[PDB]
Order: sequence, then structure tokens, then C-alpha cells
Amino acid sequence: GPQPISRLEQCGINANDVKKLEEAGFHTVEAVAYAPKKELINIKGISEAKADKILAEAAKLVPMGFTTATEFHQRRSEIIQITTGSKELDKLLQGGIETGSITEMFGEFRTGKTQICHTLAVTCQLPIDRGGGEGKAMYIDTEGTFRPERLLAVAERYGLSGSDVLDNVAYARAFNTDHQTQLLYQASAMMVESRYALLIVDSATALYRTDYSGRGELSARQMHLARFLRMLLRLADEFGVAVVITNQVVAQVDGAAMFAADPKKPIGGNIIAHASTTRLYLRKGRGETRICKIYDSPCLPEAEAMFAINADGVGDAKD
Amino acid sequence: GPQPISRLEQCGINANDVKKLEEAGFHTVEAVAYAPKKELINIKGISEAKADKILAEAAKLVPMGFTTATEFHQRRSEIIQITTGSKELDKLLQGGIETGSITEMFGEFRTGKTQICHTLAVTCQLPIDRGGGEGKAMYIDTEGTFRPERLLAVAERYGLSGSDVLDNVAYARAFNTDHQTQLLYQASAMMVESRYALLIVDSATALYRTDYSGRGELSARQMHLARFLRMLLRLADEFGVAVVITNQVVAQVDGAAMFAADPKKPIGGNIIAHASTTRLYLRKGRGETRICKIYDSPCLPEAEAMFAINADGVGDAKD
Amino acid sequence: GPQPISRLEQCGINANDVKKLEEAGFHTVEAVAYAPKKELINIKGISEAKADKILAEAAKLVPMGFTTATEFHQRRSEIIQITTGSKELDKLLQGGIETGSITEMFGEFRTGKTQICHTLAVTCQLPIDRGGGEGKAMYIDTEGTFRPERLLAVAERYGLSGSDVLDNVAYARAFNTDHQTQLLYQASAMMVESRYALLIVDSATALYRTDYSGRGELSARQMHLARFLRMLLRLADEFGVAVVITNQVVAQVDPKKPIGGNIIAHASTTRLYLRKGRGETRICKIYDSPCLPEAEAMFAINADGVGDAKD
DNA sequence: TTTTTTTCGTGTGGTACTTTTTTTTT
DNA sequence: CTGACGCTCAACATAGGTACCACACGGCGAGCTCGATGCAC
DNA sequence: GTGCATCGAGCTCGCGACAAACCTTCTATGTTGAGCGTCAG
Ligand SMILES: Nc1ncnc2c1ncn2[C@@H]1O[C@H](COP(=O)(O)OP(=O)(O)OP(=O)(O)O)[C@@H](O)[C@H]1O
Ligand SMILES: Nc1ncnc2c1ncn2[C@@H]1O[C@H](COP(=O)(O)OP(=O)(O)OP(=O)(O)O)[C@@H](O)[C@H]1O
Ligand SMILES: Nc1ncnc2c1ncn2[C@@H]1O[C@H](COP(=O)(O)OP(=O)(O)OP(=O)(O)O)[C@@H](O)[C@H]1O
Ligand SMILES: [Ca+2]
Ligand SMILES: [Ca+2]
Ligand SMILES: [Ca+2]
Ligand SMILES: [Ca+2]
Ligand SMILES: [Ca+2]
Ligand SMILES: [Ca+2]
Repeated sequence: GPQPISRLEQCGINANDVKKLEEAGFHTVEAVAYAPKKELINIKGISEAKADKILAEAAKLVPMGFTTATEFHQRRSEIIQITTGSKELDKLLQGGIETGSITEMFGEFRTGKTQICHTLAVTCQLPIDRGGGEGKAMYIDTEGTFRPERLLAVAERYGLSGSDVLDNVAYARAFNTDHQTQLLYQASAMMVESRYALLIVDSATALYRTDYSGRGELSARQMHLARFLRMLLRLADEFGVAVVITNQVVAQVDGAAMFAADPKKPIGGNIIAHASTTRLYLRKGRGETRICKIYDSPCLPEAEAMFAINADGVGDAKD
Repeated sequence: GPQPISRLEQCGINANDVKKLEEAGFHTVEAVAYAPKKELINIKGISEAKADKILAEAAKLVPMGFTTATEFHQRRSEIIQITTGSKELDKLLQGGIETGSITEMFGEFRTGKTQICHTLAVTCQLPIDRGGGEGKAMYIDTEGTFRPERLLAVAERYGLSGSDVLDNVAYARAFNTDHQTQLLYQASAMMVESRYALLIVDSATALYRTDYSGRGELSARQMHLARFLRMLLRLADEFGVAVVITNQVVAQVDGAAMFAADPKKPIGGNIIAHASTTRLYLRKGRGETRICKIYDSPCLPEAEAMFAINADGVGDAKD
Repeated sequence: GPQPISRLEQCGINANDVKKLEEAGFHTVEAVAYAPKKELINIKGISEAKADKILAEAAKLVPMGFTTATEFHQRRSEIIQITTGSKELDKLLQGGIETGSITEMFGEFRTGKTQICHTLAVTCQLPIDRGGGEGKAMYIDTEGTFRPERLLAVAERYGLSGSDVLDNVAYARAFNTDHQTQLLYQASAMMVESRYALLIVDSATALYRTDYSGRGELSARQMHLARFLRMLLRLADEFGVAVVITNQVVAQVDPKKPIGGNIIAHASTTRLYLRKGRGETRICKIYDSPCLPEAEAMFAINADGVGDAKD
């Protein structure tokens, strides 16, 4: 795991300065090393002279230079992929949800965005040989649609004890975009103490659709949303967790899409399209089945797979 | 219940600022705690320095951090589900209408959207052991179709006093979309003084269909509708009432039958589909019987049940 | 009845502002209070500052807050139900046509939609003890099928004076959908000066069926029809008149359903389905209602208007 | 006393119509 | 050593049929309309 | 005292793109062509 920020006192950093950093949301050496000099300057009691010393010492403990692609290829052979509960999705994702990267699932209502998040909150606790991340799950909810009954249904499927599954899911409810971002600061502190394997934000952009309304507030909305996605990327790099965010859709009311029966695109604009490394486009299928399409990915070919929402969470289409 | 906003002044907030907050529609500590910093700044005489202090004190009285899913599972085991008067619907909903969430019922004319709302306006006054919410009902009407004679019919079925039932229903008629939203501010003030168990908006989207006409006003329509649904969600979280809204349908005039799509869909677009946690799709049966289908839900399997609109409200089909 | 809009300027509104409202179709305080802020802003010369003040002043004169269902139940015990001239129809409607709501009658040709509208245009002038609304009737005709000779036949049945009955019916003929909506603005002005108990639009959707032809004009048709039904609803709330509209039918080729789509089905609080029976008898069926069970009654079109079947 | 610098950000679904065609003696 | 014939899959195309629809910021300044104040017999 | 004239106040409507960029083909049933196994000689 990441090195706790207490290691800086061994490099001559004053314990008072270390405590100032923790109040600023830095709990690991990696978090300090990745932070720009501007962020440390903004912290009261951290002058520019102190900031240079802190960054220099942190860079000693964290490798931040060039390296061969051969070494990097070796590490990526060891990153954990979390099973989605469906063989077809795992074939589509070539293993499952990938840790250390931001994955976005979007689609219209009832398409299963919350159902997949509930499945992942349990499958991430399985041992690695069974397709899990072997760690606790963190669930940040913005819609109020977190249902522990669904988690117990999934835990029944894999033979896990439901009581222990619930204890390993940290749940927080976000009521506004400011609270949604503030929860991440507590998330970083929690992830230092115990090993978390998955972070779920559902829905990531639900609150931005109403806190910032109108074209007048669009620039402030995207700027605030972009800062939120940077913190998610920081947590993914710092702790190696898998970040799964859920997105909504907006209809295109132009006549350009004649060949599409109901054209719609995810909200968030270009800020969230670039930030997400993997985007899954869920849509309604026949009955209880749904279709997942690789909308964006650095390494996955654009393809479709069909899954179903069963009583015991997300699974393959039985019929 | 929620803590009154007067608790803030015990933490050092000026009583004049509290009065300014109440004039802006915040009547409980939860309403202030859930408010983003933007909303408090908009209120005249609330500086940013005041806004930060007000939010800081509110967060001390309201838990807004992470918690175990075990504790959240414990809390949800105590929420109230209000019976719909029909055995089949209660089985379909696994108990009845759930408090603390937005439930949307839609369907074409005559399908029984208003009849269910009339039954719920009475059943919610039953004691909890009989399937009620043991609270008063609030009925916001946007069509003029509120008939107290129907309430008296349902009250006779359950043996309740007709005069007592009518006194425990608060009725307001909304004449436009602006008035419909403004009634929610009065709703929060009323819900602080007396225990309300159910809030009915019927119909939630009837007035939006004509106040904003054409694609030119579509964006302003959905933005206004989205703000209305946020206030409904805020009331559900703040007071724990069940919010039941009613929606209309619009025909699909493309090759929906060619692609096997349904010929009619609810209005409101993606703004109302995402916001509603549970959506019920009522359709006409034979005679007085109707069919209710779970259109969207976080925990309910997509199924159907048959109910009837009897002389004494919504009930089970007698044939 | 409704308070004249001239009461606003006694509350601090400039006289010129009230003039602009009247030219925009607002003639009572209720009409202004019920209007959204958008409608007032669209009036040239009225800014968002004026609109906020006007709406604030109107809300003082018009109650628009929450109230007990007991109080509302008390008011609905005093609404007037206009007799349809038929014992069976009145039993089916539990009193007759209800004021303050939009009632829609549809059916194929010859079913008696216009005959009922002719009977209602007379019975609405009866004293309340005899089942009337004790007010004048307004008849907006879009088909050209208004026949004053039918009114005289109905008036003779109840003993009313034939000349007096015809003087209490305001008749207008609509030649297109734009004109049909525009007549409602003139209707609001007339209803302030005199007590009307019934407004009839026959037929409401007849002109929409041809002014907007094809799927290419369907959205424009339904948007225009929706605004027409909102204006009718505004009149029903503002003046407490019974609004009776008449609708046509279309065959389902997937056996006949009313035209207008979902816009008119949701808007209409009560819908009556009329169909042909033996001889001159007809059958009326409650197709939609918030409080009336779906039942059927049989009436007849006699020489003296709609009445009970003689079978 | 001198001396300007710098773009950012997408959102929003609506809306039903139209009937047609007779056949076969014991 | 081989060909005629039926089964199933893999790929492919059309289905009662029909089609249109627009706005929305951040803001200063002409502009020009009328009330409130001042002026000519 | 009557008719006339002016300034403050109000509310209304512009102002700008470089004239392309868009790529989406749907669900579901039955059809069309081909790959393949059977059986007899
Ligand atoms: N126990 C269950 N068994 C089967 N299906 C279920 C069960 N619980 C929920 N579902 C289905 O899950 C579907 C998707 O619900 P979900 O909460 O995942 O939607 P969503 O994509 O988050 O939508 P929204 O935008 O409204 O939040 C629903 O249509 C419902 O039918
Ligand atoms: N007392 C009663 N007994 C039996 N059926 C009744 C009774 N009152 C009303 N109904 C029936 O209830 C049905 C549904 O009416 P309701 O007001 O619920 O419609 P709705 O879904 O709100 O429609 P709309 O879209 O017009 O608002 C009507 O068709 C009517 O036949
Ligand atoms: N004086 C009368 N005595 C008896 N029956 C009459 C009399 N006048 C008209 N009728 C009957 O009224 C019936 C229905 O006419 P009405 O004008 O009500 O039709 P409608 O429903 O408006 O039809 P449409 O769709 O053509 O407008 C006719 O079939 C006619 O026989
Ligand atoms: Ca969800
Ligand atoms: Ca991307
Ligand atoms: Ca209704
Ligand atoms: Ca939803
Ligand atoms: Ca007629
Ligand atoms: Ca209706």
C-alpha cells in the first residue's frame, strides 16, 4: 500500500507541518508528491521555502522519473480486475473492472447502473482467485438509491456471509456537489487505515444537473466537475482502487440523428469524456436483459455484450 | 423528526440570520445542512463568512459522513411502507409505497392515477400496524380533480371517521408551474409543525406540458422541472415523507411497432426518469380492473399485478 | 364572482400597467394571479420587476395557499350541476353537468353531441331549484350546425319564453383554429360583465383535424390544442362556468376512439361516450371521471331536445 | 519614470392518424 | 472412390403506412416611449 | 388656469460567429445461400 505521510518526519519535515498537510487532505507521501507546488502554498503555515523542501523529500520516497515500458508492462500484468458477476461482461472487459482507472457507466433509467454498482460492491470483496479485489468497498450515493437488500442477494450467490459483506461496505450519502467533493477528503483518510478495492460514485453527475442550472452556470459547473474528477484520479493513482462512476443521459433534440430511434448522449460534456478512461454504454434489452457497449477505452475494442439483472444481482442472461 | 432551524442559534448564529434563512425556505437544520454554499449566498444579508459558519454548525448537528452499510441496513428496516389498499399491489411493491423516496405513477387517462392518490391520502393516516404511515397527508393538485367524496368512500372502508380524515388532508391547487414550485416552500413550513406522512403531487408534469410549449422552451422546461424534483427529494430526505407524483404519457409516432417499442412513454424526459426511484406503469384492463407494472425500481423486480377501482377506492379485483 | 382587474390599481399598480394586462386577455384578478411569470413578461412594457409586483399584489386578493380538505369539501357541496334534460343521464352523472370542470362528449356522427349541447344551452338558464345554472350560455360553433329552432323546442318544453332564451345565448362561429382560440379572449371579457353558467365548444377538435394534416404537423397541432384546453380550464376556474366540449372519433386500424390524443384525454375531467341505439334512443357511457363509476344510461333525442327514452 | 497579460464551458424531447369488403340454391 | 438430397447455421433484408419541430449566458448601450417637472398666454 | 415642452426613468432589442459537420443504420421475424451429414452405388 501507499506510504503514510508520517514518513516525512524521518526526512526532517516538522511534525507540525505534517499535521498541516493532513488537515489539507494529504495522508500519504504519494499524495504530497503528486500535488503541485501551488496546492502546498495555499495551505496556511506552508511557505514557498517549506514547500520546496517538502516536495524534494517526498520525491525521494516516490519514483517520479522515466522508466522503460518493459517495467511498466510488468506492473500492469499484476493489476487487479474485478469481476462484474457476468461472464459476458468479463469477456467484453477482458477480465472485469480494472483498478487504478476511472470507469464510467451511463445510460437511461432502469438500464442497471445502480445494479452493477451493487454487484461490484460485493464481488470486490471476493479473493483475487475468484475474481475479486480482496478489499472493502466504498459507496458514495447521490440519489439515495442504495439498497443493502441487493447486497445480501449478491452475497448469497457467492456464498459470502451477508453480515460481513455489509460491514465491508462504507456508505456515504451526498446531498450537494460541495458535500460530494468533501466526502472524497474523508475517503482518502479512510483508505489509509484499511485496504479498499473499489470506490463507487453513483451518480457522479446527478447533483451537477441541478446545483448548476442554465448556460450561465455551465462554465462553473464543468470547472467544479473537473476538480472532482481529478480527485478521483488522485485516489486511483494513490491507493490503486477501482473508481466506478455512474452517469446520466440527455436527449439530442436535433434532427441530425435520423437513423437513431432515440438519440441520447451522456451528460458532463467533454470534461467527463476525457477524464474517464473506460466508458460503458448500457441500454435496455428485452425483458430483464441489458446490453453493454464499450463506448470508450484505451485498449478495449468497441464491442457489445448482453447481461441480465437477476434476483441475485447482475448475471448472464439465463434464458 | 427533523430538528427545527432554531437550534442553530444555540450554536452562536445570530437570530436575525436565522430569520433570513426561514424567509428563504429553510426551516430545519437538515435543510440548511443539505444546502450547497451557493444557495445560502444567494440569500440577501448572508455573507460568505456567515455562510461558511452556518454550514459548519449545521454539519455538527447533522451526520454527513461515512457510515457502515450495516447501520444503513438497520435504518432502512424501520422505514414505513404505506398500503395501497390492494393486496396485489402490496405484494408487487413488497409492502406498499415507500417513504423517503419519490414514487412516480404514470399511464394514459382513466388508468387510475388519481384514484390511487385518493386511496393513499387516506391509508397513510392508518396506524402503522394496519399498513399506514400514522401521519397526515398533503395533496398538491394541478388539475382540479381532487374529490373529497372519494376520500370519504375510502375512509368508510377502513372504519375511519370521515370528518377526521378530511381534517388530516392538506389540499392546495396549483395553477401554474411557478405556483406549483412555490407551494413546496409552504409545504416545508407546514411539515415542521405537524407530522406528515405522504406528499402527493398530481399531476407533477401536467402544467409543464403547457406552460412551456415547443422545442424552443424545452430546455427551460426541463431545468425548471429538475429544480422542482430536487425540492421533492429534499422534502423526502428532510422529513421522511413518501412523495408520490403522477405523470402523463405521450404517443410515439415513429416506427415503434416496427422496432417493437411501446406506443406511449411518460413525459418529462430523462429529468424525471432518473429522479424517480420507483416508477409504476398503470394500464387499463377489463371493466374496472387495472394492471400495474414496475417500470423502474432499485430493489423491485419488474413484475405486474392487477388491481381494481372499486366504489370504495383502489382495491383488489373482485372477479 | 371574480374580482375585476381594476382592483389591482387600488393596490399600487399603475393604470397604464392594468391597461396592458387587459389588452393581453387578463380581465380579472384571478386571471392575473393564476398566470405564470412567463405570461406577464411576454407583455411588452412589463418587466420582470413589474411582473413580480403584480403577482405579489394579485396573490393578496386571491387565496392561493394550502387549505383543509374539509373546507374544500364544503365548497364542492355548493357547485352547481346543470340538468341534461334526461332523468337517466342525471342519475348517471349524479346530478348533471358539473360547473368548473371540462366535460367532453364524443361519439360517431348522429350520436347526439350537438343535440345535447342545444339542450344544455337552454337548461343552464333555468333556476337552480329546477336544475339550471341560472346564467347565460355561450356557444362557440366550429361546424356551422347551430340551430336556434332546437333551442325554441327545448324552451317550450320547460315553459320558458322563447325570445328570452335566444337572447341569453351568445353565439360565435369559428372558421379556423386560430380564430377558435381568439374567441376565448373575447369570451373572458364578456363573462366579466354578465353571469354565464355554461360555455360550449362544438366541436373542439373539428377544425384541428384539417388545419393540421399529417404527422409533419402533429406536434404543432397538439401544442396548439393544449393551449386551447388550458385557456378553457382557466375560464372554468376563473368564472366557475361549466365547459362542455364536443369531440369526434377515429377508427383504430390495429373500434373507434376519440381524436385529440393524450392532450385532450388528460385535460378532460369527465368524458362521455355516446353511441347509437334503436330508433332515436342513444346510450351514454362514462368514459373517464374522477368520481363517477363507469356506467351506462339510455336517453333519447325527442322533438323537444334530449330527454328520457319512451321505451 | 516604465509597462500588458489571458479563454472557459453544453443543455434539452415532443406528438397520433386513418377503414375496408359479399357470398351462396334446394 | 462419389454424388443427389435434406438439416441447420450464417448472413441478410424488411415490416399497414405516414414527419416534422429551437432555443438557452456572461452585459452595456442605442433607443424611444412616457411620467414628472417646468414653461408660454 | 390651459395647453405645451423637456429630462429622468423605464423597458426593448442588438451585438458575433466564418458557412460546416454529421456518421447513427435501431428489433425482430422470416428469407436467402451455403456448409455439412446420409445413403446408395
Ligand atoms: N430484485 C430484483 N430483481 C430483478 N430486477 C431487479 C431487482 N431490483 C431491481 N431490478 C431491476 O433493476 C433495474 C435497474 O434499476 P437501477 O436502479 O439499476 O437503475 P439505474 O440505471 O440506476 O437508473 P436511474 O437513472 O433511475 O438511477 C430496474 O428496471 C428493475 O426492474
Ligand atoms: N366511485 C367510483 N366507482 C368506480 N369507478 C370509479 C369511481 N370514481 C371513479 N372511477 C373510475 O376511475 C377511473 C380513473 O379515474 P382517474 O381520475 O383515476 O384517472 P387518471 O388516471 O387521473 O386520468 P387523467 O389522465 O385524466 O388524469 C375512471 O375511468 C372512472 O371510471
Ligand atoms: N327535431 C328533431 N327531432 C328528432 N330527432 C332530431 C331532431 N333534430 C335532430 N335530430 C336527430 O339528431 C341526431 C343527431 O344529430 P346531432 O347534430 O346531435 O349529431 P352530432 O353528434 O353532432 O353529429 P356530427 O358528428 O355529424 O356533428 C340526428 O340523427 C337526427 O335524427
Ligand atoms: Ca440509480
Ligand atoms: Ca476518455
Ligand atoms: Ca387525474
Ligand atoms: Ca429512476
Ligand atoms: Ca354536430
Ligand atoms: Ca382526463
